[PDB]
Amino acid sequence: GTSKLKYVLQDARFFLIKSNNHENVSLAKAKGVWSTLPVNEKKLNLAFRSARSVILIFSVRESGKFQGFARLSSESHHGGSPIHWVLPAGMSAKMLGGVFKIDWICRRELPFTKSAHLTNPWNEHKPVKIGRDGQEIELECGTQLCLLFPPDESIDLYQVIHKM
Ligand SMILES: CNC(=O)[C@H]1CCNC1
Repeated sequence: GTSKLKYVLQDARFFLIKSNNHENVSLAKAKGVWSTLPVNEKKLNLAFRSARSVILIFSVRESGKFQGFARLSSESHHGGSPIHWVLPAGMSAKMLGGVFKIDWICRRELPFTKSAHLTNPWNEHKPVKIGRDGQEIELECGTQLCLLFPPDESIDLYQVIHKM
């Protein structure tokens, strides 16, 4: 069903996450973590305290798809086991911010061809696929985008609801 998902998404905030490679998204799906540059780390920490759910919607650059979405379960923290992210040419692990814990809500892909009717008011009403890493997605657009993904029957949202 979609009812528990709608409950998790009620009054949530949404952020577009752009990764240069599939390796980082696969790591995030396996380990339940994300890290971003400090400018975006600060925004996500503010958002985490402000709303009952903060949703990250992931897209690998040049893939033509989103790769899933997850909910922040923590603010960023430093000093864990170093995650072996593949950073793009010119980027070093020192340039990253802290580590956020995330709970995946959907690990399934959605092609951009399916979201062409959704525009993001916070990015000049451009199609929601368009945006820099960290672009916030307005509530209605983000809710409808998450509802377009195929259901991920491997995930039980009962375990996310209790953290809210
Ligand atoms: C693992 N973290 C990333 O790949 C971030 C870095 C900047 N945009 C995506």
